[PDB]
Amino acid sequence: STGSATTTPIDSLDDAYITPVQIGTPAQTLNLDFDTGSSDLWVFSSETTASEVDGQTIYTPSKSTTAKLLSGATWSISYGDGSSSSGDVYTDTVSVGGLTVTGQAVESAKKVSSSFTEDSTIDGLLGLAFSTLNTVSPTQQKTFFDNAKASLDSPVFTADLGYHAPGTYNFGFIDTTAYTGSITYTAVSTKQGFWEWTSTGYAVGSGTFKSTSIDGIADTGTTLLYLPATVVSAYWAQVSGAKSSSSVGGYVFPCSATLPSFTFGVGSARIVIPGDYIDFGPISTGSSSCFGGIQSSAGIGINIFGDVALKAAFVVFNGATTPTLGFASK
Repeated sequence: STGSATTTPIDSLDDAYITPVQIGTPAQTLNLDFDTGSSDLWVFSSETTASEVDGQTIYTPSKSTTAKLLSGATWSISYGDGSSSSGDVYTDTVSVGGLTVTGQAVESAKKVSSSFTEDSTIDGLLGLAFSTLNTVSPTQQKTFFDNAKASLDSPVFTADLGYHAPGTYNFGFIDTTAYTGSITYTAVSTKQGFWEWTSTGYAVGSGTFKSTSIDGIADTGTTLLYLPATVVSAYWAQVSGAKSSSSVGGYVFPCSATLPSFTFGVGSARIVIPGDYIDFGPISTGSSSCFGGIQSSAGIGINIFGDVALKAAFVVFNGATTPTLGFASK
């Protein structure tokens, strides 16, 4: 089997991407944030504290003839941005782009933190990291991909995120029309439960490539590119007037700037992030200070190849017995 679904930016900045997901019988379609940096499929629901729902579409398990309470199971998750959610668990039928999993754990939110409430466009998350990170207790649950894998034509999914445009998540096949040149594959460590890999270096604009190992995760659920402070300083030094602002919470730059590109290495191959992808717009409405899309990972404890990086590539998440990651230009 295979599946193919379109993923759409939630706003004009590509802050996140939503993909329609069918849950239950009859189908209830929710728009979920596919997140290769976590491993829980959770939704706003009929159980979510009413004051914490503001415009989201909810899953109502009592209206699904295939929903079953997973008795005794609870979940609770906290994300890198400080947001969180928690609740109980159902199993139900879940389909993405024509690919169906029966008995998928659907984690129903009883509580969500303010950032989730405030984002009316995201109805929940669909985790695509390794199932070892799943938070369900006392019986850990599998991701949608893990459940689908054996049925797939090939044990893979691909992320093809758009810049200010829709893109695609495919399951079970590699669309050879969706990228240019060849796909370069690189080793993955699953030791921390992430799609963790080592970039071979970087360049800023038309500058020379610096060969240096940068361990990090491929994370579709993180907006920005978070890299070591040395790398980030080298990038922003090429933008007149750019500076790190403690008050804002990162590097800002004059909105009148033209940003240089940023290149990262994948083996001997190179992925180029155009400068425009690094512009996240005014820090506050009407400001002439703009927020940068490349930020320091210092104090996160890990480097994160988030959407800024991933949307410059066609990315293969290869879930073979020994997982790997592939990157192609597009």
